[PDB]
Amino acid sequence: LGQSFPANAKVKYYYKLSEKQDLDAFVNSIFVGSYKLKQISYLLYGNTKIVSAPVVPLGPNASIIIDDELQEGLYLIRIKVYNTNSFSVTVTPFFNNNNTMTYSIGANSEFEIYDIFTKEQGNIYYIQLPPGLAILEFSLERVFEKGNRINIPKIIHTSGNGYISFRLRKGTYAIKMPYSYNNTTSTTFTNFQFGTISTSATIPLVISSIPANGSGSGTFLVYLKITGDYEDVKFSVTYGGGLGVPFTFGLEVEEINELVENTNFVTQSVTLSGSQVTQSILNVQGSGSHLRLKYASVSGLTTAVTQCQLQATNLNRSTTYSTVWDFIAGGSSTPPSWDIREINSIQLVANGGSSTSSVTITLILVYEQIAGELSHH
Amino acid sequence: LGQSFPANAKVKYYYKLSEKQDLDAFVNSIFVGSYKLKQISYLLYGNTKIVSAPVVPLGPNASIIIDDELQEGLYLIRIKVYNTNSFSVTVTPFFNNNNTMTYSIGANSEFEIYDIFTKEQGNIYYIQLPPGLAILEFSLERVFEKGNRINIPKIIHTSGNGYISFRLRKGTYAIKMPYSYNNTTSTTFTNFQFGTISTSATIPLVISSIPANGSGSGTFLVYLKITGDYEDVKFSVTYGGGLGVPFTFGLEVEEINELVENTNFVTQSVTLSGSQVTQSILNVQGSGSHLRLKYASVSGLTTAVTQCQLQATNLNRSTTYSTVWDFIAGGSSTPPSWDIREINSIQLVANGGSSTSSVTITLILVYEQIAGELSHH
Amino acid sequence: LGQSFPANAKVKYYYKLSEKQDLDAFVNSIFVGSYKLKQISYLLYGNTKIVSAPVVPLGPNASIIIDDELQEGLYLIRIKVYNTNSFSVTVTPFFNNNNTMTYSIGANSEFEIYDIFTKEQGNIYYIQLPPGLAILEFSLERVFEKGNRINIPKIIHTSGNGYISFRLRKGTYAIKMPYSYNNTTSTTFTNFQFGTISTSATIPLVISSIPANGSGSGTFLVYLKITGDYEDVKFSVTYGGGLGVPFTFGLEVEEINELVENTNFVTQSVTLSGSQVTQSILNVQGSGSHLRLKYASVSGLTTAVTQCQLQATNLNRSTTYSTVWDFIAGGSSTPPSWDIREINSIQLVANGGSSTSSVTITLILVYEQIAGELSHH
Amino acid sequence: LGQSFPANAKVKYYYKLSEKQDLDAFVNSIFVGSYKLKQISYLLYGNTKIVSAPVVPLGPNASIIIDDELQEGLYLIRIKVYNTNSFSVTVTPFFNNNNTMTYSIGANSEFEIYDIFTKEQGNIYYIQLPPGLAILEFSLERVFEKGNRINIPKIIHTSGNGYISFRLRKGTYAIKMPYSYNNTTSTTFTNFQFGTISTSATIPLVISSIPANGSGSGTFLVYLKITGDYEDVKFSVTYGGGLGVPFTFGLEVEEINELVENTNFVTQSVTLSGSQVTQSILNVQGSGSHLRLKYASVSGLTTAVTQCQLQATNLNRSTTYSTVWDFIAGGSSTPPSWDIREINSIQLVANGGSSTSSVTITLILVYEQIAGELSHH
Amino acid sequence: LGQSFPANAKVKYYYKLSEKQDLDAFVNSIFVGSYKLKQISYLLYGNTKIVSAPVVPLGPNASIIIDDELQEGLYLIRIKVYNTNSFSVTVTPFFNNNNTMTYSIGANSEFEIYDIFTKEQGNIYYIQLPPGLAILEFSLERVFEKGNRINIPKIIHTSGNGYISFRLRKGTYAIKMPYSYNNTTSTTFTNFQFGTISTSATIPLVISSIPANGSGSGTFLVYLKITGDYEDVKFSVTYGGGLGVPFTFGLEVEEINELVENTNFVTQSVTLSGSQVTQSILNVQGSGSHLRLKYASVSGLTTAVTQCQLQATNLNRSTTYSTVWDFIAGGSSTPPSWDIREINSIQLVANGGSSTSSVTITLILVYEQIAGELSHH
Ligand SMILES: O=P([O-])(O)O
Ligand SMILES: O=P([O-])(O)O
Ligand SMILES: O=P([O-])(O)O
Ligand SMILES: O=P([O-])(O)O
Ligand SMILES: O=P([O-])(O)O
Ligand SMILES: O=P([O-])(O)O
Ligand SMILES: O=P([O-])(O)O
Ligand SMILES: O=P([O-])(O)O
Ligand SMILES: O=P([O-])(O)O
Ligand SMILES: O=P([O-])(O)O
Ligand SMILES: O=P([O-])(O)O
Ligand SMILES: O=P([O-])(O)O
Ligand SMILES: O=P([O-])(O)O
Ligand SMILES: O=P([O-])(O)O
Ligand SMILES: O=P([O-])(O)O
Repeated sequence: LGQSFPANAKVKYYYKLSEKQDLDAFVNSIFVGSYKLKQISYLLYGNTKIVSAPVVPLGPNASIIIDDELQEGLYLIRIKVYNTNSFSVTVTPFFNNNNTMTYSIGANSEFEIYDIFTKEQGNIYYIQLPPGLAILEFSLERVFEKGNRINIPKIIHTSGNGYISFRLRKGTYAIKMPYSYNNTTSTTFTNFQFGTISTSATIPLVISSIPANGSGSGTFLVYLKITGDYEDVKFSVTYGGGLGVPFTFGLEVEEINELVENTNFVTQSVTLSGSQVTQSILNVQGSGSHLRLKYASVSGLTTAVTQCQLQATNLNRSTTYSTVWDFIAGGSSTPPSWDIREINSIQLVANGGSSTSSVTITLILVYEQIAGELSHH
Repeated sequence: LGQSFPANAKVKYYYKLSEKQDLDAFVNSIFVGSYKLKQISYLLYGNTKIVSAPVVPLGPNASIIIDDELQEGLYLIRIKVYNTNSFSVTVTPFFNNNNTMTYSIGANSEFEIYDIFTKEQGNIYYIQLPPGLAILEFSLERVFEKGNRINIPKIIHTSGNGYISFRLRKGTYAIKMPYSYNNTTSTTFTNFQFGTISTSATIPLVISSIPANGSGSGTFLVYLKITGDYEDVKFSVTYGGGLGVPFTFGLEVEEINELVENTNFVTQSVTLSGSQVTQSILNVQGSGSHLRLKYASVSGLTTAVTQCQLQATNLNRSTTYSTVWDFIAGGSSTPPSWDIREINSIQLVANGGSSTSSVTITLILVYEQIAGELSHH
Repeated sequence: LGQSFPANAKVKYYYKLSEKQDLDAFVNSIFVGSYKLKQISYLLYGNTKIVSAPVVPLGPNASIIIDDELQEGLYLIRIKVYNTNSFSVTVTPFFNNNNTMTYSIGANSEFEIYDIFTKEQGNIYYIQLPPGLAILEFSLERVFEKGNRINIPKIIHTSGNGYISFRLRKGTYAIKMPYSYNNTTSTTFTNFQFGTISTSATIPLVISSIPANGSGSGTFLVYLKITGDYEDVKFSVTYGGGLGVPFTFGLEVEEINELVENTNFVTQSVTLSGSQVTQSILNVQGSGSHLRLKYASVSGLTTAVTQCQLQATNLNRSTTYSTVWDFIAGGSSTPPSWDIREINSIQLVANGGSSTSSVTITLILVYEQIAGELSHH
Repeated sequence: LGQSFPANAKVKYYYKLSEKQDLDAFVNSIFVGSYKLKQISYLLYGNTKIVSAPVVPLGPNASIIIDDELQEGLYLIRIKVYNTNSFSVTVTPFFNNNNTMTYSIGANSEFEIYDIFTKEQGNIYYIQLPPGLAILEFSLERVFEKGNRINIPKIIHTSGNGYISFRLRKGTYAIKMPYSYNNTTSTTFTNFQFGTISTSATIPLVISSIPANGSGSGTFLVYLKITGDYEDVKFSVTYGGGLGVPFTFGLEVEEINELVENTNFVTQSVTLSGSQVTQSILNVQGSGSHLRLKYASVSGLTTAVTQCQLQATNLNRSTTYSTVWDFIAGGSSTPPSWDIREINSIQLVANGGSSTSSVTITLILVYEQIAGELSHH
Repeated sequence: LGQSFPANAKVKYYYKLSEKQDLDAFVNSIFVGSYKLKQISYLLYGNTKIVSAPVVPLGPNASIIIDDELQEGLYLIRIKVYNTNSFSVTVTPFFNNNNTMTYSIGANSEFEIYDIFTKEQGNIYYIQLPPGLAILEFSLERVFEKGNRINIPKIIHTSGNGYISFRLRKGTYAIKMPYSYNNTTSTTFTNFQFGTISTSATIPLVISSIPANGSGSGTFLVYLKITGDYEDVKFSVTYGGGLGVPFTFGLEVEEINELVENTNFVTQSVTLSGSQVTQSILNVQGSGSHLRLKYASVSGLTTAVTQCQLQATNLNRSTTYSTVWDFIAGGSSTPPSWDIREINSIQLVANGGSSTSSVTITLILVYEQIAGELSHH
C-alpha cells in the first residue's frame, strides 16, 4: 500500500498545478503516486473554464504528505479538485487527528477540500486522494493572520466519531458549527450529546431532542477563552459510530471581542436550622461562558448566624472554592472595589439557627455572564 | 451566451494590462472573451497619457471570473477602464450579492470600477464588461489591512433594489453612505426607507421626507458593533424597483474607536394604582447604537410599592428582559460597582398602590449612548 | 502646455533613477516630458557623490503624474533632486490640495522634496519639476505603518494661502508645525489666525501677536481625536495672499497615546433672583482638546431653587446640551460611577430665588482636559 | 579538533539541503567539515520518502556555526536529520548557554533537532553533528511573531546540569515543562529542586516528592511578567550532575493574557501586648505570581493601639516595605479608589496594648493572585 | 581629505561583502575610497572561518555614506569587521550626533560595530573606517519592529563628551546603560553627573560617589514616557572631556509595559500661623518617573483655616500648579472618582491660624509612582 516518492524540492505555500513549474515542484516534494495530465473543464456562471491538471489514475489512492519545516502556526488548507468520475468519491480530511469523517464529492464536479493543519512539534500533513480526482490548486495559509477565521461550509460528514484539533493563541474565540442530521433509528434521543470541545476544560455540544426518524438542522455556538497557557483545542464527535444518526456539519472558528451575554440581579434565600448549608448559586462550568461578580449583599443576618461566606472558583482550575466575601467578618454588603473575575461557579456557605428556631437569610447578587469557557491551570 | 476560456495561469493580485506579461496571464486565468489591443489616450491635468490596452470588441460582453484560491479575506477590487465608445455604457458590480445596481461610464472617458469581493467558502468573483471598454489595470487588495477602509465615491446607481455584502472581523465600524436622489414622481414621501443594513440585527436607513418632484442629497451614517461571532454584513436597497426615485450613492466602511454619542441624566415618573405597569424607558434597537447604564435611583418608594425592578436586554439577542436592579430588594439606588453594558433596551416594571390610592415613583437614570448596533447571539 | 507621455509600465514604490532599469520604467509610467542624462556631483561630509541622473532640459516643466492603482493609503513621497542651475528654482508640492505653497531650492544643491498623497477614490498624484532639476530618487511610502510619522522640515513657504489634506485612520494625533515668519508690514497683529485644521470640527492656529516689521518663530501644536468616521483632515492657510507676512513652516503628524493635559478642581458661583440663568462653566471647542467630568457638587441648595442642572455636549456633534446631572432630582453631589466622557462644553442651568430675595449656589467640578479635538457626528 | 571552513555566501533563513543551490550556500557559509551526498529514505505513513542529502562522514563531528548579522531577535531553530547509523547518536543543542543537555537520536530514524538562539550582541550559533547524521533541512524562524510559541516536545535529556536562555520582549508568559524522571538511587527526596527560572527574580522548580527507585512524570508551569526592562531569561538545572536521577523534559514558552489565578477574602488576627509586631500576611515571591490588593479593613482598633500599618512591596525590586494604608491615620477601612498593584508581599506592622492588657485586632483583606513573577528593577 | 565616489546603484538593507554582487553594489553606492580583496580568517569555537573580503588599504580612512531614501525610521546598524593590523584601531560611530565617542578594536580580531541612524528629514549616515579593517557584512534594520530593542554591549568609550540621539514613537521605554569607569585621579566625586537624557524634559544620570583613583561599574536605568508629540531623544555625556575619568558603557533601549514602581500612603503636617504656606509634598521631575494620585484627606480643619488646596502639575509642561482638590470648598476627603494622572509634582497651599494661635493640619495621600519621565507639551 505504501509507495516511494521523490521529495527534493522546496515546498511552496501555494500551487496552481496547471502551471508546469508548480506541478514539477509538487511531484518532487509532497505528492505521492503517479498522475496523468488531463484537460479538465467545468462551469462557472455558464462559462466553461478549461485547464490542464494532474489526475489520479486508476489504482491506489495518491497522497499529499508534508513533513517539511513550514513556518510554525495553524494552517487552513484548501485543495481545489475536480471529480472526473461519473460517480461520487470520498476524501478523509486530516484535521490534525481525523481519520473517519469525510467529504462526499459529486460526479463530474469541482469541489473545495478544506483541511486544517497545526505545524508544531514536527506534525506531518497527510491526505489521500482517490482515482479520477484532478488536483487544480493546493493552498496553505495561516488563519488568524490579518483577521481571518476558519470558515468551512456544511460539508463534513460524520456517523458518530471523528476529531478535529487546532492550536489557538491567546484570545477569546467563537466556535460555530451549523449542522444537519438525519435520524434513521426509531430511537428518540433527549439531550443528545453530539460531541465535545475541550482543552486540557470541556464543553458538551447537546441537542435538546432529536425526534424518531426525524431530520433537522441547527447550529452549535460556544466560546473559549484561551488565556494562552493551554492552546491546543480538540473537537470530538462522541455519539457513537453505529448509532444511525448521520450528521453533516460546518466549522467556523473566529476571534471575538469581549461578549457580555447578560447581566443579572439575582436573589437566593437560605434557611438555617443548626447545620452548615452549602448552597449553589450559579455554576456555568462547561457552558462556554464564565462569570464576573460586581456586588453582593445579605439581609436577615442576626447574632444567630455564625457563618455566611460567598465562595467562588474556576472549576476548570480548582474544585476547591475560595471565600470571596465573608458577610459576618466583612459586613452585610460588598465594598465598591469588590469585583470577582475569572470564576464559573459561586456558592454560599452558611450556618446558624437551631432545630427549634430557624433563621432565613437572603443573598442578592449582581453578576455578568461573559462568553468564553475558562481554561485549566 | 456562455463562453469557454483557458485558465491555466496563476492569478495575480495586481495587473497592469499594458504590460505584455500581465496581459498574457490575465487572458489565461480570469478573463473570458476576446480582446483587441488598442492605443488608448486620455487626459490627466492637461497631459495625454498613452497606453496600449485590451478593449472588449463588438459582440457579447466579456467577463472577469475568479474562482482561484486567493488568500481568504475581504477584497476591494479596482478596475481602471476607459470607455472608447461615443456613448455611455453601464457595468454591474459584483458586491458579493448585487445584480441590479450599476455604474454609468461616460463616453470617451477613464473610469474606476470599484467592487467588493469576500473570499470565503469558495466564493467566485464575477463581472461583465461591455464592448468598447478598455481594461487598463485590475487590482485586488484586502481592506482593513494597514488601517485601510472601503471608500467608494458617490457613483453607485439604484432604482429600488440591490445588495452589497461584506465580511467584517471583530471591531466597531462606521458605515457611511453619501447619496443623491431624484424623485421624478409627483408624490412626496415621509419616513422613506431607502434600505437596511443587517447581520443575521437590522438597521433601517430612513429619510424624514422626500418632497414630490424633488431632488436632494444627504448622508446615511450608522455603526455596527461586530463582536465577531456574526461577521457577514448585508446592505439591501428596499424601496422597490418601480418606485421612480433613482438614487446615486457612495459607500464608506471604516473601523472606529469607541464613540460615546452622548451621556444623559434622565427622569421618568410612573403612577401605580393596583396593577403591574411595564414602562419603557429607552429602546435604541435598530438605531446603530447601544447603551451603558451607570446609575439608577427611585424616589417615592413606600410600603405601598410591592414591585420595582429595572430591566434591560440586548433585544437583538433576546426579547426576554432581565432584572438589572431591584429597588425593593436591593435599595433605592444602585451601588458604585453597578455598570450595565451591552444592552439596547431598558424598562421599569412596577406594581403597588390601589384603585383608590395611587402612588407615584420617579426613576432617575444616568446612561451613555454608544455607537454600534449590537449583534445577534 | 500639456504633453503626451507613454505609461505602459507598472509603477514602483521606489526608484533610483541612476539605475537604468528604474529610469526606463519611470519614463514609461509616470514621468511627463523629456530628460537629459547627466553626471551629477554633490558634497556629503566633504566627499563628492557622483551619479548619472535624468535632468529636466530647457523648456516646459516636466511632470510626475501617477493615476495607477497603488495600494490605498496615505503616502509620504520623497523626491531627491539636485538643482544644476546657478539660480534658485521653486516647486509646488501636491499635498493632495495645494497649488500655491512652494519649496525654494537653492542653486547648485541637493534637496529633498517632501510630498503627501492620499490614494483613495482615484486620486491622482501630480507635481511639476522645472528645467535644470536632476531627479535622483523617487520614493512612495505609507506613513503610520510601523510607527512612522509625517515629519517635513521647516521648508514649506506660504504667503497667505494654501492647503494640505491627508487621511488619518482611527487614533489620536498631534499635528505640530514649527514656523518662522517675516512681517513686512508695520501692522501689529493681535490674535493673528495663520490657518485652520479641520475635519468635516475646526481648530484655529493663532498667534497672540505679530509685532510690526517683526520676524519671529514658534510652533503650532494641536491634537485631533479621530474616532474613525471622519478621517479626511484639511489644513488651510487663511491669513490672505496679499498680506505681506510670508511664513515658512514644517509639518509633523504623529499618533499619540492618551494625553491628560491637566486635571482641575474648579468652583463657580451663580446668583439666582427669579429668572433662569444659563452659566457657561467651560468650553474648549476648537482648542485641540476635550473634557472628561469626574465629580460635581452644588452647595447652597434650598427649596428656593427650582432648577439646577449640569449640562454638557460635544459641540462638534450637537449644539443641544444634554443634562448630565440634576442636583434637585438626583441630589447635591454626583455618585461614584458618574463619569462624563467625550464632551467639550459644560454649562449650568439654574433657576430660583426672587427679585427681592436672591439665592447663591456654588458649583464645584473636577474634570480632566484631554488632548484631541472631538470630531463631528 | 578545529577546522577551517569557507564562509563567503549569504546566510538563508531556510535551507532544504536536497536542493543543490541550498546545499551549495550552506557549505559556503555555516557548515564546518566534510559531507557525502547520499540517498536517504524514511517512512511517512507507510510511504517511503526519498531524498539526496549531505551526510556527516566517519571522522570528527561536523558543526554548524552562524556569526552572520541575522535580523536580531529570538529564533527557534529546527534541523531535520536522519540517523543513518545502526546505533543511537547524541546531539547537544546550543540553547544559547547549554553544553551538557542532549538529544538522543535513535538508529535508522528521522529526527527533529530543536534549538534556541538569541541574535543579540554578536551571539554566535553553534552545534556539533556526529558522523552518520544526514542533514535534510535547516530552519531559522523568529518566535513570538504571528502568535507563535516555543514548543519543544519532551526530548531534552539532563542528568543534573544544563542551561537554556532566551530573550522575551514585554508581556506575560507561561513557561511549561512537561517532564519524566527515573530515580536510580535508593534515596528518597522531598521538595526536590529540579532547577530555577530567573531574570536578573528567581522561580524554583520543585517536586514534592521523588520516591526511592521510582520513575514519574509531571509538568512544571510557571509565569513571568516581563515588564520589558529585564528581558533575558535563564533556565538552570540545579540538582547536580552525579545525583543519579536523569530527567527528560520538554519546553513550551508562550505569551498569555492576564490570568487571575484566584481572588480571596482573608482574615488575620494579631495580639498586641506592648511591643511592635510585624506580621506576614502573604508572600508569593518566587511562586510565578503576584498580588493586587482591592480592600482592607481592621476591626478592634482602640486608643490602646498606637500603630497599625499595612505594608507591601515587590521583593524582587526592594526588600524595604512601603506603607500602603495606615489604619490609625487614615481610618479603619480603605477607600473605594484604593488599589495596590505590582506587589508580591504584604505585612501588617502594629503596636499597642500592654504586658498586662493585650489588644487583639483583626485584619481583613481582599486580594487577587495574578499569574506572573515580578521582575527586578 | 575628501574623495569622490560613484553612487549609482540602489542601496540594500543587508550586504555580505564576500558575495561579489553585494560588494559590487556596495562600492557603487555607499562606500568611499579604495579596497583590496583579501582572504580573512578568524576563530569561531576553535574553527577557522575563511572569507574573501574588502580591506581598507594604507592611506586615508575609507567612509560609508548613505543619503539614499531608505524607508523612514530608526535603524540599528551592524558592521562586521576584522582588524588585520597587529595594533588596535578606533572607530567613531555616527549615533546621529556623535563625533567623539569611540570603539576600540583589538589587533587581529573580529568585531561588531554597532551604530544608530534615524532616517528622517534627509539625515545622512556617515562613518569612517581606518586602514587594515576588513569589512565583512553591513546590516541596516529597523528596531522596535517585531519587538526588537537596541542592545549595544559595553563597548562605547567616552572621556567626558559625546552624544547619541534616536527617535522613539509613542510608548514608554527603558534606557539602560551598563558602565565601567576608571578614575585615574585621587579626587573623590560626589553626585557625579555622567550625562543627561532629554527630549525637548531632562533626566540626569548621576553616580553617588566615585572614589579617588578608583575604578567601578554599575548601571543607569531610567524610563521615558513618550506621549508621541516629542519623539527625538538625546543622550549627552556632560562630565567634561579633560576630567580624567574614562567610561566604557553599553546602551539598551526597549519598550516596556506600565511599571508601578511603588504605591505609598504618606502623611504630611503643616502648621499655620497667619501666613500662607506652600508645602512641597512630592517632586519627581527629572527622576525618570511620574505620579498618580488616588486619594487625599486632611484632618485638623477648623474655621481657623481659610485655605487648603492640593495642587499638582507636570513641571515638564508647566511651572504653574493647578488645584486638584480644595479641602475647604470640596470637603475633607477626595471622592471615589478622584484620580489625578500625568503629574510629577504635588504641593499643598494652605493659610489660616494666627501669630498667637497656630493650627496644625495633616494631609494624607495615597499615590503611585510610575516609570516614565513625562514629556514637554
Ligand atoms: O498560525 P495562526 O493561524 O494562529 O496565525
Ligand atoms: O498543547 P498545550 O498548549 O495545551 O500545552
Ligand atoms: O477577559 P474577559 O473579558 O473574558 O473576562
Ligand atoms: O480581509 P480584510 O479585507 O478583512 O483585511
Ligand atoms: O456568517 P456569519 O459570520 O455572519 O454568521
Ligand atoms: O464596547 P462598547 O461599544 O460597549 O464600548
Ligand atoms: O496609509 P497609511 O499612511 O495610513 O499607513
Ligand atoms: O472623508 P471622510 O473621512 O470625512 O468621510
Ligand atoms: O478616548 P478618550 O480620549 O476620551 O480617553
Ligand atoms: O524575536 P522574537 O522571537 O522575540 O519575535
Ligand atoms: O538582559 P537584560 O534584558 O536584563 O538587559
Ligand atoms: O501586570 P498585571 O496586569 O498582571 O497585574
Ligand atoms: O523605526 P523603528 O526602529 O522605530 O521601528
Ligand atoms: O523632534 P520632536 O519629535 O521632538 O518634535
Ligand atoms: O499610564 P501613566 O503612565 O499615565 O501612569
